[PDB]
Amino acid sequence: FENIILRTNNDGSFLRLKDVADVEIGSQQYSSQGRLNGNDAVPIMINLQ
Amino acid sequence: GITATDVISAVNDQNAQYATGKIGEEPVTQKSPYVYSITMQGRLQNPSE
Repeated sequence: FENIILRTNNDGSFLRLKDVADVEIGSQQYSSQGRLNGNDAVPIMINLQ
Repeated sequence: GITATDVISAVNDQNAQYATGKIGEEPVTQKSPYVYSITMQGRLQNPSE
């Protein structure tokens, strides 16, 4: 997903999505930070069926 | 000189869906004091529209 080619140049070169974006793998914490006793912690909630 | 297909594509394009986002909801690159959001109603309500 970073070596996708966008522009094909008349000089043979290739512009790619890496040169125009960053492809981070999901997660994206600091959209919803977690805590536990003050320390940072990612929580999992086991929901009963 | 307007064909019936032009009527279909004009209605299909000018009566679009919606659009909504937020400005600064994801991890901060700068210390923003508060976050707002933006909307966009691309839908025609009245028949006069």
